[PDB]
Amino acid sequence: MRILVIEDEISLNKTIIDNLNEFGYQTDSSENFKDGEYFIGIRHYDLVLASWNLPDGDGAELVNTIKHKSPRTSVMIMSAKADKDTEIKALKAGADDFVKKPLDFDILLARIEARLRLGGTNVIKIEDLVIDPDEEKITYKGQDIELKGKPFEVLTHLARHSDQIVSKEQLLDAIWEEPELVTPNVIEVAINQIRQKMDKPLNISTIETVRRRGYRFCFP
Amino acid sequence: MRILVIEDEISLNKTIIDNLNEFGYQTDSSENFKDGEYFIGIRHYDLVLASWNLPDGDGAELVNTIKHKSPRTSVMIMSAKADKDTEIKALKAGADDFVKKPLDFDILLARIEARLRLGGTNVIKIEDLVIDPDEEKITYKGQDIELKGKPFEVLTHLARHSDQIVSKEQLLDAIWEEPELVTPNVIEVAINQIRQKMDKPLNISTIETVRRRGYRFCFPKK
DNA sequence: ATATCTTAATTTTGGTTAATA
DNA sequence: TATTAACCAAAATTAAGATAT
Repeated sequence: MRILVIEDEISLNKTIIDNLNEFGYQTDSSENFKDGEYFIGIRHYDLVLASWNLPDGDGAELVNTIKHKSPRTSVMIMSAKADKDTEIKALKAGADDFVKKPLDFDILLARIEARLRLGGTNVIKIEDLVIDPDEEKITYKGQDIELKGKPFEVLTHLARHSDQIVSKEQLLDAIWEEPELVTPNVIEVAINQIRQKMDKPLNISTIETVRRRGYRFCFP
Repeated sequence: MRILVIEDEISLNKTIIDNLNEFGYQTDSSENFKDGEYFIGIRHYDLVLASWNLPDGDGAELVNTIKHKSPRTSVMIMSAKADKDTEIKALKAGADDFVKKPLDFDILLARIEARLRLGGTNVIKIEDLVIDPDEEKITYKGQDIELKGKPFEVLTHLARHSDQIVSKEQLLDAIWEEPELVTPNVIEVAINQIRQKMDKPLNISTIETVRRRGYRFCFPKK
């Protein structure tokens, strides 16, 4: 999952990115609405962390622009003014969460994880398939599967986004630090790794390929 | 601190106790050497203050006994005989100190504090794991683990920077000398011995490696 | 034709094992 | 012992051809 930060204050923007990266997220920062708006046009972000109090934005337009271009991107607003009405304006403007500044980073990461779970649970438990992304483990029928690294991350991403196709660019954007540089075959070798150690041996078809579209996780 | 008072005079013994509790010492009292030894068997007292003059009058036989049964305990002897011989013959009997009566409870309290001061320890202790850097002793749940040499110092530096991560270079500059003339693999072979000796038989990750970051001590278990 | 799938080589990054200063 | 050399395992990544659409 890729997070984007738009903090006008220089020090805060940094601290946030460092904490987020430590957790396990891919990250890009912005200090401007214009600079932000460019990023959201080149890359896909799973969540955007923006300040309502920016010099070059009203907040409400910021939240509106992003949720129009990237309609599946989540918007979390941060404000030093956590007033009742400031919050309501943000949420009404299309924000998905509102947090007060100064920040509790332990609570932020929890909400970020909840927002990227897509309504799911932390441990993804479909049938006898159990993917614990936190301990990096996949178990089917009590039997353990051995998938690790990027290849495991596209599987959880494909599972968080089940019954939906995910373009190779989004998998790149979500999991690789510099998605533009890596060749898009990294994604295909990963899917082969997954299928080889899951779909092929366990007589199943978890991932489906859709030409000029992407891949789609299924468990029918 | 637990101090034991063996005094024949009840007057004083109550006074000795009252001042000693006022300072925050656990304190038990007696008037019989027999009684004293009993407490010793059941509990460990950091110090025992006792009168040189008692009905028993065993003298050294008291100091030598207390030390024999419980050697980590100190013996301070109280007497109203101030003669040099009394003092000397008592200290030569094993007394760690000789105070005089009439008693100056102010001095008395200061001297007990000095006989009980522990000082500074470099020992690191976590759960069942204790790391004694001065004795080169790593014991887990009473089970000495055989880590020695640079591996030991590497483990120490990490523990001292627990949670935090230490670069291979930091470890090199600290534990090793002239880091410009050592193969960095020395750290890998060090972490291996560390894991091979402790992390493994202890069945709990001791050290964790972080990509391009190095290692950080991680003991969040038994 | 393109699109991707597989398999292989290569690179990176520590971990392991002995031997030998 | 402490230091090294050789060796292993793993991920990453890119390449190439194969195979499917």
